[PDB]
Amino acid sequence: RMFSRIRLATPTDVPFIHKLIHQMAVFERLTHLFVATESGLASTLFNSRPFQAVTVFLLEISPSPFPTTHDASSPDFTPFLETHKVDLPIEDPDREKFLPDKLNDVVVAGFVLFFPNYPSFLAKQGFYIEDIFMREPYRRKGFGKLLLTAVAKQAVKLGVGRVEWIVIDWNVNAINFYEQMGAQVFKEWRLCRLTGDALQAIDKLN
Amino acid sequence: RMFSRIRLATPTDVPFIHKLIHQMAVFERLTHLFVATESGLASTLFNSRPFQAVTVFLLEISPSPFPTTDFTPFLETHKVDLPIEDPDREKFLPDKLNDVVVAGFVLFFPNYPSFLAKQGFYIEDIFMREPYRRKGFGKLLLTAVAKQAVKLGVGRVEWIVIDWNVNAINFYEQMGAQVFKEWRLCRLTGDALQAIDKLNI
Ligand SMILES: CC(C)(COP(=O)(O)OP(=O)(O)OC[C@H]1O[C@@H](n2cnc3c(N)ncnc32)[C@H](O)[C@@H]1OP(=O)(O)O)[C@@H](O)C(=O)NCCC(=O)NCCS
Ligand SMILES: CC(C)(COP(=O)(O)OP(=O)(O)OC[C@H]1O[C@@H](n2cnc3c(N)ncnc32)[C@H](O)[C@@H]1OP(=O)(O)O)[C@@H](O)C(=O)NCCC(=O)NCCS
Repeated sequence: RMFSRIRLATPTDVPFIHKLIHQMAVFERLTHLFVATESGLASTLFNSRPFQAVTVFLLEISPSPFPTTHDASSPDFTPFLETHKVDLPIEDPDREKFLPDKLNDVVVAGFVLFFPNYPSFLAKQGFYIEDIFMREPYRRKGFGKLLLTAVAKQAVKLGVGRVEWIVIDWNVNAINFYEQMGAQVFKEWRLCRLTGDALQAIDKLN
Repeated sequence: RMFSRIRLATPTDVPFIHKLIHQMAVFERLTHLFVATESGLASTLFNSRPFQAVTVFLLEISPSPFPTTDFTPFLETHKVDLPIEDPDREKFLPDKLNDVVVAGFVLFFPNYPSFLAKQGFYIEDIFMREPYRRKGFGKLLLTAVAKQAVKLGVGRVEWIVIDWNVNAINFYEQMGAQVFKEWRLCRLTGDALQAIDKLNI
């Protein structure tokens, strides 16, 4: 029997966020683009109230109950706490890198990083999910479903009209998860990008 | 000679923004998804400072110079080859008695290229009305966004395109954008979100 908590990330979680994004870059065959540093994440992730700009939920797992929220401090968000019967003991070789406190038995298992977007045809704010990821030892136990559900629940609270993200078409396992969650994966849309260098080249135009 | 100005939108520009998004929906053959109202735009576009959240630049054209000018409007001038026939002109005048016409727009907001660990921008809409295309104005709109990006330390700008929109793809590539083959868009609709929210966690 296992316990999960979905909570907002704080500055103390930067090492875990950094490592999770790195794992994403490995999976997406894009380590050459991964230049993120802990210092860069610390400088950019926590300069607004949650949900108004870039926001992170972390999913934690423990064999012990978490402290109960009892009385909320937050106007917007209280952690989601759930109990689980999993059919298999978890072998997690990276556990030591994902402990918020090395003296407590709470492990960061996954995350979602998202921010407001704007579906213009609706004239409403939405959310965009930039990252959603469960570390390998914790997959196929319903945890990814909970991370996505947490975003949806916050979206409803805030009157969000749509959530979007992107996927590499060759990421079959992720696509299957998204489809089983009720997402549509479009055939026709393509991503366009101006890199930092491309931006500099335009800025030098007379 | 024609003169252009790229400026921030304000609440009085909502009619023009609404009509521009409608034209985008017609162009994209997605009018069935177009349910934006002027009311909705007014309530959602102007709740934060420019560049902190959803932001709109409008491109205006005039045969006369504009009054002398975080953000100052971008002003440009050149000699257009031949006169412009704009049948919708009367719907795009911020002042019905002055010769300044809204010709296009870009609607964008901060995003977060996580592999860079810094903010970027996403362009939700970039559009020139048909009478004003192929005259360099789209280039000016995208240039304005890129210049503001560099000023603010933005790491990357992204947007999406339909695969068979070869003319837009050509424009984007001419401006130095990469148009990727491998990425696909994923979506949960508002109704889907409501249903998912029935799970009491
Ligand atoms: C996409 C991702 C976030 C999903 O996270 P997850 O924790 O595995 O997701 P869940 O366990 O909630 O759902 C997985 C599936 O289990 C099933 N499932 C749902 N609830 C479940 C539960 N309580 N117990 C068991 N299975 C469950 C469903 O079939 C669900 O959909 P899918 O099989 O089509 O994917 C995760 O796989 C990931 O980070 N992937 C990126 C890396 C990757 O995909 N690598 C390639 C692997 S081959
Ligand atoms: C048209 C649009 C792509 C660009 O705006 P624009 O003002 O027309 O673009 P510019 O005049 O700045 O074009 C700059 C360069 O991009 C390329 N380009 C622009 N529009 C092009 C088109 N329709 N076909 C091919 N190349 C094009 C050219 O190289 C052009 O330079 P040139 O005119 O000296 O050859 C876009 O902003 C728009 O609103 N289009 C409507 C929706 C759409 O996707 N249309 C596609 C066909 S109109």
